Amino acid sequence: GTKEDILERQRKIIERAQEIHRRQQEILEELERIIRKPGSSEEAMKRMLKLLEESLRLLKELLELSEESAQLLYEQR
Amino acid sequence: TEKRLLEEAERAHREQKEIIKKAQELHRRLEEIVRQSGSSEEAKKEAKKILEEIRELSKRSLELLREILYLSQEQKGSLVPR
Repeated sequence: GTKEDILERQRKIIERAQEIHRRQQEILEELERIIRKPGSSEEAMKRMLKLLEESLRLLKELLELSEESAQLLYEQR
Repeated sequence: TEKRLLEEAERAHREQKEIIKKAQELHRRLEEIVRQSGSSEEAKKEAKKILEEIRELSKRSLELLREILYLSQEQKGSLVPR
């Protein structure tokens, strides 16, 4: 049914968004671990800079996911 | 029933959007720190604080996400615990 398709669409977005949260937090902790880890270097900073980009891109996707489902909510309001 | 259930879900998404914005700005600051003065131990202290703030933000948006699940998908269920 079309109602089931909606439910699956909702799950797809929400479940994905939850996985994005996980990925963001994993990177977030990695950033902390690098800082707290002794014997830091220029390459360590490069690692963090790349990680920061990745987590930002995840936040971008996350926002888009929220926007997609937000529009769904409107249409199904 | 009450369409407000999905209007409240909309609000949560709008709150998440603000949370995400803030998180991205905090990551931008972290980039400034690491790129410029990442070798500074005091700068590391600043970065650590920011990272902790981001963690809070990710929890807030995650909790809202679990609320979305209830309000959107299974509003006739009992997904209060999240």
